[PDB]
Amino acid sequence: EKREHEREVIQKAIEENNNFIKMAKEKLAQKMESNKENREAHLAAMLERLQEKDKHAEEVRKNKELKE
Amino acid sequence: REIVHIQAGQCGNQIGAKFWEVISDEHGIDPTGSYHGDSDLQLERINVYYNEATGNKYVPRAILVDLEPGTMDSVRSGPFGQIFRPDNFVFGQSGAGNNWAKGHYTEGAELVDSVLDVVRKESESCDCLQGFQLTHSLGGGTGSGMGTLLISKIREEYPDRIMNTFSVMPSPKVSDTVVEPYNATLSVHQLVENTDETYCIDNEALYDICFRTLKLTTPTYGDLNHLVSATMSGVTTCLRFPGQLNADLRKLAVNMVPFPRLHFFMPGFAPLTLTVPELTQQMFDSKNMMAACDPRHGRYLTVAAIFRGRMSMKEVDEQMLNVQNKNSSYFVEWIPNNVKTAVCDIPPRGLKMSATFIGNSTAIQELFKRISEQFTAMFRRKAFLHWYTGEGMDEMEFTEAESNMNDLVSEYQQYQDATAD
Amino acid sequence: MRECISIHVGQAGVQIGNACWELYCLEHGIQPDGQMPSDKTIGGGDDSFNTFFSETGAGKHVPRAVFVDLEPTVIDEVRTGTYRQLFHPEQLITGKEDAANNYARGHYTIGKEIIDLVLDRIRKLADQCTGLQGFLVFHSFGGGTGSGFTSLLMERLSVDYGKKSKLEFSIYPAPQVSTAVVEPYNSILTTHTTLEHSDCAFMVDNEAIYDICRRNLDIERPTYTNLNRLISQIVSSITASLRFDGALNVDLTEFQTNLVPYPRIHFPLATYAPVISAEKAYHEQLSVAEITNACFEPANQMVKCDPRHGKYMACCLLYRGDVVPKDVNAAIATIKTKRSIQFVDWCPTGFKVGINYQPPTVVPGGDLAKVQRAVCMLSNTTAIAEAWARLDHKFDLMYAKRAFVHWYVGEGMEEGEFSEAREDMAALEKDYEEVGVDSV
Ligand SMILES: Nc1nc2c(ncn2[C@@H]2O[C@H](COP(=O)(O)OP(=O)(O)OP(=O)(O)O)[C@@H](O)[C@H]2O)c(=O)[nH]1
Ligand SMILES: Nc1nc2c(ncn2[C@@H]2O[C@H](COP(=O)(O)OP(=O)(O)O)[C@@H](O)[C@H]2O)c(=O)[nH]1
Ligand SMILES: [Ca+2]
Ligand SMILES: [Ca+2]
Ligand SMILES: [Cl-]
Ligand SMILES: [Mg+2]
Repeated sequence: EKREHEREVIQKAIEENNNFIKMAKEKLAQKMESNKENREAHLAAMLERLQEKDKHAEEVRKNKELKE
Repeated sequence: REIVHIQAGQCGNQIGAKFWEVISDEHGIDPTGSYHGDSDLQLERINVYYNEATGNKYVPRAILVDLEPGTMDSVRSGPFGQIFRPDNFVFGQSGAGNNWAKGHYTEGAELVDSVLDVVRKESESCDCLQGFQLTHSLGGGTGSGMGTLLISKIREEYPDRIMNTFSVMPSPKVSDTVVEPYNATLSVHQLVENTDETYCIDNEALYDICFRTLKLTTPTYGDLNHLVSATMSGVTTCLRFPGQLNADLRKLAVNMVPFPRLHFFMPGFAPLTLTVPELTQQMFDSKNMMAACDPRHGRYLTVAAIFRGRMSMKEVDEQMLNVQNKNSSYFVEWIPNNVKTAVCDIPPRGLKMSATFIGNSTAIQELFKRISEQFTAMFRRKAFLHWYTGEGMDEMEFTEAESNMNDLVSEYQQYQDATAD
Repeated sequence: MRECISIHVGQAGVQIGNACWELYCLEHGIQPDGQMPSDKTIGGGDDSFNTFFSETGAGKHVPRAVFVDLEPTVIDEVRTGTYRQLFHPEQLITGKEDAANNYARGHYTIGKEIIDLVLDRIRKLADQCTGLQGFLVFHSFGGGTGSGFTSLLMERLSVDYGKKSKLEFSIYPAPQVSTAVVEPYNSILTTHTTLEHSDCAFMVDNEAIYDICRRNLDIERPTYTNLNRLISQIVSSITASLRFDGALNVDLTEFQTNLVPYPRIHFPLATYAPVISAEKAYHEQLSVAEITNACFEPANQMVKCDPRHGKYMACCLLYRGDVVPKDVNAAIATIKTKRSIQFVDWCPTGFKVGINYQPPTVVPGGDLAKVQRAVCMLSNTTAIAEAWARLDHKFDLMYAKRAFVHWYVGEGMEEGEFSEAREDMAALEKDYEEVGVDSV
């Protein structure tokens, strides 16, 4: 019974170390993915606003063109 | 690392030429592009503003833009005119007639792609571009309208780079052109959205300095641009020489801009033509600000101070702590340690010591209030609007620019009123 | 066997590494070209100094160290400086664009582009070890690289080496030499993210070092060089047990056993003595009693706080030089009867003592006097939470208005990370209160 308990203790140490490594890996993957998504979203919104500005400039030149 | 410099319009090109003359002298570059300095400190970060070409020649990473050839022809004939890359001159013939709409939507829109070709060519040969600095005025047509259009286009192509402007504010004291409040409000509307940091070079302040302080009865544009060049050298010292603090545009922006829209800086210089206490006191003096605002009418969000010359760093630290402790009411208490100080051993030309001040103060709302008052006085009577509606613009655009600038002022007021408790 | 790998991250980490490795070479008789005439085993060995230096067949002793920075100007001075021959080029890793004092850029935007290369070079060092004991990570709290890239590296190191020991030397921000307003943000973010992955962290308050230099060395305006030479003396005191042998030499891990009662309570307060100018040291021999007394004067601490208004959970004295146990015991006896040393009721009040016989060395042209004996005290005191309190207060002042937060959000961070890190810091302050409360 003592031998069985010894095997159990060492297996539990291995399991806890492996689970630490696993949860660290997964949290880091989640953080990097969420961060990539957020930064790409901000850049996309910025470029969309700039394209709306370009569209408005097109509209302005049109409005001048039909003023003649 | 590398900064790309663009100067647009008459004012933009004149103050840019003076800037290049001043910093070429500081870095030991002669008008032919050859180095003849005496300190390796001059060359350590020379690559920030200069490309290196064959024969160990140094060529400004500079792009010269205008809708008329005159000012750029005079630049090419100026003292350092031959130092610029000839292909980096991009000019049209139509002119802008002091019309923001012509600069932004029509004539400038026709010219902007050939400017972008040169911008792209300069950026592609950058080891690691930090971003761009633009010199222009807000009162004219080319600088104002086409500069803001260029800012938007460049931001479209380089969204993760820092956009920095030196923007000259109009004043009845200097120019009589009546549509300048329109041009300036339309420009500020763009800058609030598409620049990361903007040095407000207020022509009102330059005039008042030359008149009251320098005793120049009839100040010329030369006299104003002398102040502008000294201030620009001051504010770019940390970018141009080895150093710890605000050594690149992004670190400067991170230190100076607590909220994205509040990025309009009040520059100051001392001495206006000796001891460290005198330098510090004068650099915080309203009479030394290049924006016509009294800082004691508002609160400082962030400040950067640059001391140049051989002086006691202990005394510099003591005096900066002294001014902060003795004027704490004027620094927001919810941004701890918001004053950063750099010291460069190399003084500007002709001086043994100098100090340059960069303040993000809520008092800049006095500048924007002045511009808004002059704008509204004309807009409520719809004066001269046909110059703009004739280019395809809508009155709604004027209303929106007015609204946005009023919002900016109210935001400065909100953070001036904010309290820690 | 028992190798330690040093990783120096950012400007502060790299320059402190510069000072530390120069001091190590002086302490071991290693020339700038890596040669060590006194080492008679060429190309290998299991001497004590081999915990920190590997050996080439040509006789060069190479630091088990990686230097990492996201911009190249600081490591370029290593590449061109005095000890350039010491390192292999692959140990000095640089990017082109720094993190601009932005934790988010150090951890995510820029850091992600160099992290795999850094881990690869660290693996190359680890494969040379027959019995790696762990890592020593040098970094600032305030810098973008020092905070964010350090946090990224620590997470990745936990993944690549499990529970293998990781110690920090962390530069705590001080307004006298700080370069960023957002340094409180960066400090709290990196402390939160690193807390689970660090086994022991030695905080160095730049203000404390600054004041020690001004007061004890009469330096009017201390530079990073002054600060780093002092800091390297403290680091050398801490690593001397790993780098030298002796019969009274107690291992750092054995000190660590006493210094970390709870995994989160792993921030020892370091105190170092003596810090004296050569002009004052001349004809003034400082005794074991004098330097041991100096260990309990707050003015000599690496972190500003008042242990006299806190409780001790551990007290370690690390002597180097001409020191014997009889004199140590006499001085400790004197101090107990005379000082405000209050322990928590669940810990023994003894002092753990280690003595390394090899005397302290000073870098030529430095400010520190060469002394015959010195001591570094590592104590676990609840007072260290004062530094967390100051940092958290500055954080709260700025975050209540969301000042500068847009710079982080723009790089992909969320406000929730700010609030989560701040809650972790609040829980840490609570932990330090709880460990100090008496039992019932
Ligand atoms: N003691 C000491 N502190 C330093 C040193 N260099 C920088 N620091 C401190 O570290 C903080 C700034 O962080 P840095 O290490 O310079 O920034 P970084 O790691 O290069 O990160 P980046 O933002 O990408 O440049 C400030 O608090 C400085 O006071 C140094 O050599 N010695
Ligand atoms: N400080 C300074 N201000 C100028 C200069 N030139 C023009 N300004 C101002 O700039 C405004 C007109 O802008 P301008 O550049 O001349 O028009 P543009 O060439 O079409 O862009 C007016 O308010 C002028 O007072 C100059 O050389 N120095
Ligand atoms: Ca004009
Ligand atoms: Ca050997
Ligand atoms: Cl020393
Ligand atoms: Mg750095």
